[PDB]
Amino acid sequence: KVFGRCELAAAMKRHGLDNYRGYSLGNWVCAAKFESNFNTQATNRNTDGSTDYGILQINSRWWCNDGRTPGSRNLCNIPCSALLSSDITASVNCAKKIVSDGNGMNAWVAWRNRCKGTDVQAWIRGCRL
Ligand SMILES: O=C/C=C/c1ccccc1
Ligand SMILES: O=C/C=C\c1ccccc1
Ligand SMILES: [Cl-]
Ligand SMILES: [Cl-]
Ligand SMILES: [Cl-]
Ligand code: NA
Repeated sequence: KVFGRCELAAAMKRHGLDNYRGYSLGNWVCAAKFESNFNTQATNRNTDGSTDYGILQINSRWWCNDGRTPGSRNLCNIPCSALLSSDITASVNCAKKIVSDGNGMNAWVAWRNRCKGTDVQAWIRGCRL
């Protein structure tokens, strides 16, 4: 599913991300924009052989099982395919664990590089939510 901007914002808020661990909704929308262009089906292979899945490009190195990342962990206790669903629940719940693990949203390098420090409220401006 490719979400619209405001549509994703709404969904994220319904699933409990608005201000989760102190990160406003525009932070989460901005991260999703640059990780996946709001596409739940996004995947990208990392040169080491792990893969990133879904709207928030969650990495099989640590967070999900895809059967093809030697030595990895599955801390969210889910198949990586769950992160590709049109329903964002699995991605949101796993993101809550990631953002809680000590480094906040810096876990998403693209958030650090393209969202952190910017006017992230622009991502939710005007939305009905
Ligand atoms: O963009 C880099 C890699 C993309 C990709 C996506 C799914 C599996 C393998 C590779
Ligand atoms: O507030 C702006 C609406 C959409 C959009 C465009 C670019 C950046 C943020 C959001
Ligand atoms: Cl915001
Ligand atoms: Cl594996
Ligand atoms: Cl933090
Ligand atoms: Na894994």
